[PDB]
Amino acid sequence: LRLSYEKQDTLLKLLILSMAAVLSFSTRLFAVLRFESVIHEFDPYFNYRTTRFLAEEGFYKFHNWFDDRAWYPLGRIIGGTIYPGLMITSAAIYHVLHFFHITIDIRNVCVFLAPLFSSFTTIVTYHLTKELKDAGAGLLAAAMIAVVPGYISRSVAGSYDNEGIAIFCMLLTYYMWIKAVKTGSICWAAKCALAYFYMVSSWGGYVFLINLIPLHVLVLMLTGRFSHRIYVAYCTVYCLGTILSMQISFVGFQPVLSSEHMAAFGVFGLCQIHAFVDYLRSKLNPQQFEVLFKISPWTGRFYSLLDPSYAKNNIPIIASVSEHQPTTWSSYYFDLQLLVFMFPVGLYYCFSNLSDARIFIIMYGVTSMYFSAVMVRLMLVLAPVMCILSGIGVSQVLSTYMKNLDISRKNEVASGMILVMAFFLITYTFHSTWVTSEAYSSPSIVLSARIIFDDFREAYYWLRHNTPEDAKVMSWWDYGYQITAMANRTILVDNNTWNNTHISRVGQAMASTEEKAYEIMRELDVSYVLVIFGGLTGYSSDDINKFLWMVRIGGSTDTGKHIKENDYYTPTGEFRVDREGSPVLLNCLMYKMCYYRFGQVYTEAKRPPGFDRVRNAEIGNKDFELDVLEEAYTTEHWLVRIYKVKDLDNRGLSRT
Amino acid sequence: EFVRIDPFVRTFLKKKGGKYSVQFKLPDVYGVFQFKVDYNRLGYTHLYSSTQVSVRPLQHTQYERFIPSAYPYYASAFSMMLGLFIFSIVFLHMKEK
Amino acid sequence: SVVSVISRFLEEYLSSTPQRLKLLDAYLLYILLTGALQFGYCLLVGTFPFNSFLSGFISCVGSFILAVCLRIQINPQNKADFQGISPERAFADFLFASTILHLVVMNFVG
Amino acid sequence: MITDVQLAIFANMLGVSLFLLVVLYHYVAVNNP
Amino acid sequence: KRPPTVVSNTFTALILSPLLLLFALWIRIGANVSNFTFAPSTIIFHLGHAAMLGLMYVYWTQLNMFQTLKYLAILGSVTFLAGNRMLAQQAVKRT
Amino acid sequence: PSAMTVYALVVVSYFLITGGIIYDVIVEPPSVGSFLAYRVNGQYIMEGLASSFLFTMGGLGFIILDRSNAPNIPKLNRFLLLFIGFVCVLLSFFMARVFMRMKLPGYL
Amino acid sequence: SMTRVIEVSHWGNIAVEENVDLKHTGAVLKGPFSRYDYQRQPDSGISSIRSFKTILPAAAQDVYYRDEIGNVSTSH
Ligand SMILES: *[C@@H]1O[C@H](CO)[C@@H](O[C@@H]2O[C@H](CO)[C@@H](O[C@@H]3O[C@H](CO[C@H]4O[C@H](CO[C@H]5O[C@H](CO)[C@@H](O)[C@H](O)[C@@H]5O)[C@@H](O)[C@H](O[C@H]5O[C@H](CO)[C@@H](O)[C@H](O)[C@@H]5O)[C@@H]4O)[C@@H](O)[C@H](O[C@H]4O[C@H](CO)[C@@H](O)[C@H](O)[C@@H]4O[C@H]4O[C@H](CO)[C@@H](O)[C@H](O)[C@@H]4O)[C@@H]3O)[C@H](O)[C@H]2NC(C)=O)[C@H](O)[C@H]1NC(C)=O
Ligand SMILES: CCCCCCCCCCCCCC(=O)O[C@H](COC(=O)CCCCCCCCCC)COP(=O)(O)OCC[N+](C)(C)C
Ligand SMILES: CCCCCCCCCCCCCC(=O)O[C@H](COC(=O)CCCCCCCCCC)COP(=O)(O)OCC[N+](C)(C)C
Ligand SMILES: CCCCCCCCCCCCCC(=O)O[C@H](COC(=O)CCCCCCCCCC)COP(=O)(O)OCC[N+](C)(C)C
Ligand SMILES: C[C@H]1CC[C@]2(OC1)O[C@H]1[C@H](O)[C@@H]3[C@H]4CC[C@@H]5C[C@H](O[C@H]6O[C@@H](CO)[C@H](O)[C@@H](O)[C@@H]6O)[C@@H](O)C[C@@]5(C)[C@@H]4CC[C@@]3(C)[C@@H]1[C@H]2C
Ligand SMILES: C[C@H]1CC[C@]2(OC1)O[C@H]1[C@H](O)[C@@H]3[C@H]4CC[C@@H]5C[C@H](O[C@H]6O[C@@H](CO)[C@H](O)[C@@H](O)[C@@H]6O)[C@@H](O)C[C@@]5(C)[C@@H]4CC[C@@]3(C)[C@@H]1[C@H]2C
Ligand SMILES: [Mg+2]
Repeated sequence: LRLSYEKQDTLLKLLILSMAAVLSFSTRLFAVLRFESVIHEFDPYFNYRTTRFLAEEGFYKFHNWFDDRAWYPLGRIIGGTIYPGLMITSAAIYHVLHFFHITIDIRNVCVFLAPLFSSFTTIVTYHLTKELKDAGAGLLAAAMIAVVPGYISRSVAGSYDNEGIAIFCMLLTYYMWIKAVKTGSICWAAKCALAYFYMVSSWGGYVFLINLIPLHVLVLMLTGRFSHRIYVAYCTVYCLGTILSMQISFVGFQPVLSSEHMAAFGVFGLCQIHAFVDYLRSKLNPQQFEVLFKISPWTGRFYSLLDPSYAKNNIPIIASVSEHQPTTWSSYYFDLQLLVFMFPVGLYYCFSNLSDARIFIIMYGVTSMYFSAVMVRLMLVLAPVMCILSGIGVSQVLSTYMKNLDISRKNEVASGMILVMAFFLITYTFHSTWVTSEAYSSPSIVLSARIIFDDFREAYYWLRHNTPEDAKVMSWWDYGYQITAMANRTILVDNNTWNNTHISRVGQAMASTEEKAYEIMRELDVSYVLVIFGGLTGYSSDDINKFLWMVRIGGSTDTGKHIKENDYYTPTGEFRVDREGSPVLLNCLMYKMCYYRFGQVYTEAKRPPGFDRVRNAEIGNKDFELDVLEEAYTTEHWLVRIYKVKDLDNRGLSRT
Repeated sequence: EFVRIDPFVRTFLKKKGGKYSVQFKLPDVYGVFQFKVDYNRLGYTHLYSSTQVSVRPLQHTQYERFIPSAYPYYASAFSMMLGLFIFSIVFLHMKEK
Repeated sequence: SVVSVISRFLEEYLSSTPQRLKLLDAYLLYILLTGALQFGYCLLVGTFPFNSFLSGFISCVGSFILAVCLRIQINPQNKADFQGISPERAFADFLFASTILHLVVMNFVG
Repeated sequence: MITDVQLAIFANMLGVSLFLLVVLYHYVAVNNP
Repeated sequence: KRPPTVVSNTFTALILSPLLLLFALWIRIGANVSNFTFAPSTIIFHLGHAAMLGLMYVYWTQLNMFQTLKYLAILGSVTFLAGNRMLAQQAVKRT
Repeated sequence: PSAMTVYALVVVSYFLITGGIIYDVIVEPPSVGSFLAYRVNGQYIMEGLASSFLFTMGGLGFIILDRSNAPNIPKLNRFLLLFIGFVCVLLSFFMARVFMRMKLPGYL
Repeated sequence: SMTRVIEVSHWGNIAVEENVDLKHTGAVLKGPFSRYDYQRQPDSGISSIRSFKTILPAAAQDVYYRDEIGNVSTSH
């Protein structure tokens, strides 16, 4: 049998795209295959609870929703404090899957939403790259973005975070904008406006997006390639995007008042002026023409990206997070193995044949690369551009060398180059698979040791079933959503960090002596206190290595003038938990906690009894008594300790 | 005492029909709050009672609408719509001169 | 001192413009005038209902921009910059974008 | 269920086949009528 | 603080005025509706468009967004069909 | 600039940026240690300079070879050009792989 | 309160799942609880419970023992 050229071409494209989507979805689920399917890293538990609310209460009750189970002393309005796109997507998929009886719980939909959107991203990338050049580059870019390790790290099965869907939204908006620049039509600009609105609601990076379209338009102006198509497209996108972005509740009046959305307004005014001047330069003769010839500043989480010194030197709550440091070349290579070796070739092809849409992709690449160099968390937005460009690069080489072959209609150098390129591609596939398997898939609720000890879940379950219905527990901001999702009790601080005075209050309570801290706890009406210890299990990320950050945050706001972080070190400036430790550290409330009855438990073979694995030291105070606290519970490996705050002394005694 | 962390409101309870009932308006500040009664009198049993009450701020169906001070704006948009319609009847069906 | 050039340009504009384009320019002047009066009122009394001011104002700006884009696409001097955007398709896109904008403006005003 | 050592082998085989098929497509695209 | 009602009413009348100005300018040009011929597709299109705008007004007072979006979906589909037919006829007559 | 000077600036910028310059500035590392033995995200100045050099040289080899394909070129010089390109690319790739293996044990 | 749900399917097999709320009634606990004393002193903790065994009908094939919050890895 024989087939037409069109039939075989279509079959090849279809088969390649199907295999790429299946691989994208398949590669994402490694963690689900290992440990039981549960939402992890305790950032998405908030999103998960929110999604459940939207799935069992409706939208109108969700739009105006007041949560009294978090930040107890204050009030938290969840209906207008977060971008709602992810919850809406999950609830819509859930209702569609329930109309046709395919009944699936909300948790399974939340767990497997990110792989599905990662599968959609492949098709979107293919179409985007097809707009740039020959479809072959599109297939290559789709296949490469399928297996890229950074994107697979920030979106794994069981990780219900907003970045996953966000990337797909951003790529859709970029495709619509490229199609509007190439086509020059109002319809495509309106589609781009709607896509941009969706993107605004889904992620906090919409600001980023609205500072790349205007910059590109401005870059195009300088070059002199400005035409009516770009004017029409950008202006139509601007008006509708501004308005649609307004009505997201959390945003409010941010776009017209704030300073992150001023580049767009400036470029819009410049575009109007330029178009009118160009129109006036045609109706009048050259001699006549020559004769004629309260606002908010940068918020700060965006400013630190421009100036990478402010957040680390001034604000002790933004730099406290782990993945806020600059990225090294080793990390760059680990995330992308062969993509880095192809970025320059893609940039060269773009710079060699300048078009009206190439300039935009070049600008995207450059700016995104800088932002990836100034932060680890923004490596994500770098993976999508790279693939595209890398695809182009690789594709071009193939198309250059598969024409020199004699069989196609010295010559063997081209065959050698084809073999070399195939080797590069297969080794990139193997690298991506290994990096996905052995590094990126991991749970944060369970400590993998094969023996696993889930002390966190056990403590949360006890706290859920054996406390009064109104018991209030206070912990660090890290374990904020996790308690409410699993322990299901009223908490004091949370992982939002929108009121630094409250977190400073809790830090003061955790970093002072028992008298002052008991006063604080009585004032805030707290009942149980949950502190992670991890001294027996050897857990590096315990609630004692964060004590220094507690002190720094607490001794900052107008009441911790007596905290004086330089009072918890040794005379020479060390931080030891042994006898040589500071006499105020060994009497801190945090030290009385998570060391009660820990003085006489053997934890090693050739080591003294009162030994701490994580600090490799010997407790300074072996025996002490808690005057204001009872031990309510302690897990099996002493990983989580819950203490019940005591009452006032009945006979009115001191009880220091 | 109507208290959040420190008393926002503090009133007397008028004796009426065997019950101590007071009628008052909740403050502007939202959050969770606590009704509190404290009766410490010399020689009398100290009694203390606190009930917890959450105060929703507002709903989007309860904002004030049809403000007179915004009669201009409410008008303007509608005129625009009307304008568009007339355009869509004249721009299409017009005979050139 | 700069009135003769204005007289010349105004005279010329009329000759090189058809009926539909003159009609459209009249509509565009109406939009601009309504927006200017609204903004002047806002500068006179202030903004207590800020969202209503934004809604009513950007309705004017959006209708102005859609009118300008329709005018650009219709004018046959640019027939070489679109290549497939026929006048009827241009009017269709105008109606679609206008419906979206008016819906969002209504959903934003008080 | 499905052991990992199976999922990894499946992903490796699928990816290698995918890239080889994409390379083939480039040959087919260069030689058009 | 809020302005007196007299000022707001004055500005509302002033905002109504530009429409009158537009109409005067249009009759100065001489624009006519002579090409309209009462063809069924054109009449259906204009009726559906007017109904869509009236629905847009009604949504502001009573209907919520889901109901209004549903009604708009239906009316916009109808107006789209009528408009496709009418624009095809117009393109034929133009050439 | 004629779209070539800008490309040269972008190449220089890319090399320098992939050298972890921001890392060096924000967190001052000593020039040569004593490759971090167990810390993936760890950047000495010398190792980073060397690696970013490898990346840029690989891109240069690709463009240098890709250009070689142009017609009406003398064969004696084109053979040498092709040799340089193949050498640069293969060395860059194999080196970078070896470096990452040495820095992060257990690789693959 | 134990809820027993028995779903029958003519294609293959029948799957039974039961939710169990269970409570230790007598002699409620007063004072502090200490993991240390519980471990390093076998006397203390007499009235408490640690484990209990269920008997299944010898044809059970897919047992899972899930909680309301996730899997539980403590069973034999
Ligand atoms: C999601 O949740 C589910 C459900 O919770 C999780 O599944 C669970 O996973 C655990 C894994 O830890 C499984 O555990 C297994 O239980 C069996 C059964 O053991 C019982 O019977 C033994 C029988 O003993 C006989 O012989 C002795 C004399 O030797 C007699 O005295 C007896 O009377 C019997 O005749 C008995 O010995 C066991 O005793 C244990 O428990 C008591 C407490 O009651 C202790 O005091 C004892 O000291 C002892 O610990 C018990 O009563 C075990 O056989 C399994 O052991 C295998 O694995 C061990 C390591 O985990 C290993 O040490 C064993 O030697 C044994 O090894 C087998 O397999 C290896 C390969 O895997 C081989 O190399 C090896 O040769 C041998 O063949 C294990 O302990 C649960 O059954 C399982 N639950 C369910 C419902 O399926 C699931 O994991 C979760 N998912 C996650 C976490 O992702
Ligand atoms: C666009 C509009 C339509 C949208 C469609 C949305 C598609 C959603 C795809 C997700 C399907 C969920 C499947 C699933 O839940 O599997 C998981 C874990 O079990 C597994 O091993 C599954 C891992 C891989 C299965 C992936 C198949 C998904 C195919 C979808 C096309 C089960 O978790 P558990 O909660 O442990 O279920 C076990 C409970 N028993 C009592 C039954 C034992
Ligand atoms: C499949 C996944 C698609 C994801 C799309 C993402 C959408 C993000 C939603 C953001 C929510 C913003 C809140 C909002 O829009 O306001 C709601 C109006 O409530 C709504 O109508 C919500 C429906 C939003 C759908 C709008 C089209 C979105 C298309 C994006 C591709 C007010 O509803 P109402 O209570 O009806 O207010 C009208 C009252 N008036 C008297 C003023 C008329
Ligand atoms: C903190 C992060 C900051 C991010 C900064 C973003 C950097 C953007 C990277 C550069 C973008 C390249 C754009 C580009 O390709 O323009 C080139 C070369 O021509 C020029 O571009 C010269 C103008 C230089 C302006 C470059 C962008 C500046 C924008 C600042 C607002 C076009 O060359 P031309 O010669 O102008 O036009 C082609 C004519 N030929 C005959 C030569 C063919
Ligand atoms: C919930 C899921 C829904 C599906 C999806 O994920 C999320 O979300 C989809 C988007 O809507 C994408 C489409 C946008 C419109 C775009 C139009 C092009 O049509 C051209 O057709 C030519 C011949 O007539 C004309 O000449 C040209 O002018 C005209 O542009 C078409 O090629 C590509 C297409 C359809 C995009 C493909 C990928 C889609 C479907 C995305 C999926 C991944
Ligand atoms: C796509 C569109 C989006 C919207 C927009 O273009 C692009 O971008 C908007 C800007 O954000 C502009 C506002 C800035 C702040 C400025 C404060 C004034 O406050 C005055 O308050 C009086 C009370 O008495 C005093 O008398 C005065 O002195 C004092 O200046 C206010 O009147 C005007 C206001 C709000 C600007 C109006 C135009 C806006 C909305 C611009 C639009 C054109
Ligand atoms: Mg986040």
